[PDB]
Amino acid sequence: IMDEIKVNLQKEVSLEEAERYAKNIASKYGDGILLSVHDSKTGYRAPEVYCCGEKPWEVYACNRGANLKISVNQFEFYFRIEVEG
Amino acid sequence: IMDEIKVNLQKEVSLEEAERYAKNIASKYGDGILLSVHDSKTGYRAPEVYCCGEKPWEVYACNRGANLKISVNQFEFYFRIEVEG
Repeated sequence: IMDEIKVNLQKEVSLEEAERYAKNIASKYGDGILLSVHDSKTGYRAPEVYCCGEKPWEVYACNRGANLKISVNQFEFYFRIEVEG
Repeated sequence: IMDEIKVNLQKEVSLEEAERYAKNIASKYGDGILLSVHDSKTGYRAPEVYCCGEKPWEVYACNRGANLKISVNQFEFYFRIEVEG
């Protein structure tokens, strides 16, 4: 469980457009290290993790200290927000 | 129906804190004119519109050209985002 931001836009978005939207939001909180992405419409994920097993893109991100989930329509982006501290 | 951003934070937020969070997000898209606010925990709304009838704070905002709804935990903020166009 991490902080979450869910964006629902009336227009359709591409992966690139959604990522730009997500990175723009993340940037208000610090240095946004994008760890993983998932497309809930197509099943696509990055990095290439398949068959291992339940939501592997999320498990991957959480194991790398993900602390902010940003969804933009069908896309979910998992960030580690780094701060100067 | 307008574009929506829903923020779910692990920490508890005050009205002032939630408004600051919302205004900060809105600012990436243009000049954020805050039209109305509602607290879903207490029933509080601004401006002072009561008994008129279903979600009057939302009706008020929509009649003033609200185009972005930002929720921060229990709070909902309705903005008219103005652009230079």
